[PDB]
Amino acid sequence: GRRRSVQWCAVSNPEATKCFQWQRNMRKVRGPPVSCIKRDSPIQCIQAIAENRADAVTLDGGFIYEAGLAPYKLRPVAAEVYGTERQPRTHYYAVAVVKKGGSFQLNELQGLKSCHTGLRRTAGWNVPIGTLRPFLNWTGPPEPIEAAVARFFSASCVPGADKGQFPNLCRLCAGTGENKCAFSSQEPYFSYSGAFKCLRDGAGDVAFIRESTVFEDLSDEAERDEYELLCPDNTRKPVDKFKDCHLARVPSHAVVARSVNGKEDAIWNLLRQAQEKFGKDKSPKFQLFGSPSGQKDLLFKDSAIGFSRVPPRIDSGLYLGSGYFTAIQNLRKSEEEVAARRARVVWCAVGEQELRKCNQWSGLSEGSVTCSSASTTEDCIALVLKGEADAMSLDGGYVYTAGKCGLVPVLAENYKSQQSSDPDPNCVDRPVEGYLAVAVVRRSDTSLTWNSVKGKKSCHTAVDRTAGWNIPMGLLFNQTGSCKFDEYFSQSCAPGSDPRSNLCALCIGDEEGENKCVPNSNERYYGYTGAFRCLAENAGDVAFVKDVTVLQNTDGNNNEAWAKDLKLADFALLCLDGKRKPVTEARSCHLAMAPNHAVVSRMDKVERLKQVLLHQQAKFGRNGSDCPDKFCLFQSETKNLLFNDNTECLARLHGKTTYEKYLGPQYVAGITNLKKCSTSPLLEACEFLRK
Ligand SMILES: *[C@@H]1O[C@H](CO[C@H]2O[C@@H](C)[C@@H](O)[C@@H](O)[C@@H]2O)[C@@H](O)[C@H](O[C@@H]2O[C@H](CO)[C@@H](O)[C@H](O)[C@H]2NC(C)=O)[C@H]1NC(C)=O
Ligand SMILES: *[C@@H]1O[C@H](CO[C@H]2O[C@@H](C)[C@@H](O)[C@@H](O)[C@@H]2O)[C@@H](O)[C@H](O)[C@H]1NC(C)=O
Ligand SMILES: [Cu+2]
Ligand SMILES: [Cu+2]
Repeated sequence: GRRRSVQWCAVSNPEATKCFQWQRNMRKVRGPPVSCIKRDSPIQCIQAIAENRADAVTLDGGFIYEAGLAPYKLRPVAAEVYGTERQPRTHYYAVAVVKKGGSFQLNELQGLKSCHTGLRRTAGWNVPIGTLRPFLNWTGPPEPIEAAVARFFSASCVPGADKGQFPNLCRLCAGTGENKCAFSSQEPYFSYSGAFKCLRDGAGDVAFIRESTVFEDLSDEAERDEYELLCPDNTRKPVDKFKDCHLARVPSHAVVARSVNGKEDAIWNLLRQAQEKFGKDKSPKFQLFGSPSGQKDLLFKDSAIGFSRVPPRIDSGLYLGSGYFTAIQNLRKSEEEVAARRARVVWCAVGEQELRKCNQWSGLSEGSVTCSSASTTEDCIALVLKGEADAMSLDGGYVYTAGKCGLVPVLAENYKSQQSSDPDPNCVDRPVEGYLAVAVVRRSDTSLTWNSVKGKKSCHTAVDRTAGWNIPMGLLFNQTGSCKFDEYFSQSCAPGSDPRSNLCALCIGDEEGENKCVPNSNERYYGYTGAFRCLAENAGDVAFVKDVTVLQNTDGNNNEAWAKDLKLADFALLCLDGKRKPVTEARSCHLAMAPNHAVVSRMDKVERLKQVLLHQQAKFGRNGSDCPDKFCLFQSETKNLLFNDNTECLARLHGKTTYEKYLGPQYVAGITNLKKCSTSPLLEACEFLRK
């Protein structure tokens, strides 16, 4: 396993030949070993990698999609970089290239002849087709969209299209015989290069390529002046005006490997080196990013400048981006099924118990709300990226991270006013006031104070929640200035921590002693109530929760047996000034103000999410038209499932529609600062995917 020699998969004769020369300058620099396997096509390459007969292959976005699917489940490990040394970029522009003289806009291509890089390819098929869907009058399954494309343009070249079913798609392929319109070099008109040629040769009226092809293939620059682009706003502009004129901005090709025992480091090292020795202009012996006058893009893209390593949290789905990923699956959808999905809100539920309540809510939503699930919040943030889930209510800590992931706050949870209104009929426009983070202890614990909580046992909501962690740990951090957060207290129950750390030391898992230290309600000590249960059961010595938590859980405010007999007066708060106060004085005895939990989504889901959540609260809200004979959206009672049980309503954001503006300057400064002690894999994945 983990390495030795990495078997690359060639898809061509001249790829094997380059793969073989590579094999050789490598051990001849006494570098890491690359051995080569052969096949006729990208999927044979995908099958091989999956049946362990090869380890890697650089695929186009289109095949990364394909490759991620079962029973493959292959992962991008390295992305190619484009542009130049410092203007390096892991993405390109799908453009629509035409010759000057004609005037016909991208809305005027019906009956035109077209040249495609190849079926299933990003700029060549996926985008241009996904872009003109409107005009195609397509019926939807089971009629392949190919049939609709074949009926749109007069004749086309699309390497890989079915000759037989789809005659016209191959029509202008220039290959000879069984080679006519094939997904290989045997076809003069394949890939970015063949497709531009098709255009050049008069064969096609439009070429659906990458933005660099005309610069890579037309030397004299007055030669280049014979083309222009078709902009999406039904315009025409210079081939160099591509940042202002492109169909899409897609992810660069990536090297994919198995995601089980994939030899990811074996692969990274070999790439890391080769790129050193033989990368852009260095060591003539060989050239990793160049192709013998005959061929083009052998094994990798002509003129790539290196590789960029794909952080492990990333999969096909996250690799592709929701926009794109979703776009490939919509090509196998009716414009009905596609509009159904759009109007529908997919909720992400953390753990089983929230799913139950989700199902339940779903059942009563008149199909507006459907449910999704994951075991952690982070996993739930990822399905929203994948466009596979659409929203969840989150604690401010996570709003930061989703935020970095590009999601935006949509509505915030509203709680019992500064004692402003009554069952405030105006709780949709009442600006939020955030909640109070506080440290609680047993009254009994006289001697315990702010100043001497350190090195004792702590109870936390979970790692990365405002009250529960950011605040307590950020304040202490600001003193000692240490990153060894597992040395602040002797033992804790901080769910979502290393089950092996001291920080999980006091977690109890589920009713069966399993699920211990998990960051969901199946851990008995998880969340607000859990953190408090931790204290009241003398597991921990302080509990980091909010004030309302003690109220809500004592004096038959909570009927769980754990909580029954607990009386408010038995607990106290710890002030930053070394004093101690009673739970009623939290307004003057709290660590800080936490921002209200907020519901986050993709920008594309916003207005509709708003509409649905608003409609739906009207019916199962606090004083809810169906609440509570039918369903109380805001109750799980003592569990804060999907929403905090104390939500008066979901209110409007008063213009703070950025994680930054919502969370505020100081708050974000602070998380960042804590984030450097260490970043989550998700934050790592989102940085990578952000540049
Ligand atoms: C796409 O549809 C438009 C209009 O949509 C409908 O056209 C109706 C007339 C019915 O047949 C519907 O069932 C149909 O889908 C079509 O206009 C368009 O192709 C037509 O363009 C043709 C070329 O000029 C022309 O022969 C027709 O006059 C024209 N529509 C009009 C005004 O009827 C379809 N484009 C396709 C299928 O690619
Ligand atoms: C947060 O840090 C601020 C900087 O002063 C602290 O810096 C340490 C290095 C140490 O010498 C301490 O004297 C200071 O507390 C500080 O002025 C703020 O009071 C700090 N506390 C909070 C939680 O705000
Ligand atoms: Cu490509
Ligand atoms: Cu919170």
